[PDB]
Amino acid sequence: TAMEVVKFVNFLLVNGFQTAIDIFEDRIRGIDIIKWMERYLRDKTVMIIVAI
Amino acid sequence: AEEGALVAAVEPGPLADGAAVRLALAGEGEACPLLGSPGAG
Repeated sequence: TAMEVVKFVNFLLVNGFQTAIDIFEDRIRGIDIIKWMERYLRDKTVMIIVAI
Repeated sequence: AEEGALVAAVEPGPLADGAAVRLALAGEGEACPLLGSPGAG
């Protein structure tokens, strides 16, 4: 889904949603991948989109 | 004594109606992202 996910993320960003995805937050994710993931897993307010 | 009482039919008087409210999004688009940098030899 990587190719489609790029379009989906662009669509979300244009509509003003702050989408966190690995390919875009590469610099921050690079510091600590597991910490990066747990950042969005812990937060109850973050809506997680599952690309089936 | 047939004049004791009468049968009565009940109706709901003050009926009212209304339309459903639906939401829509105005306009759509997508700005392209940027990517890439050249390799070297």
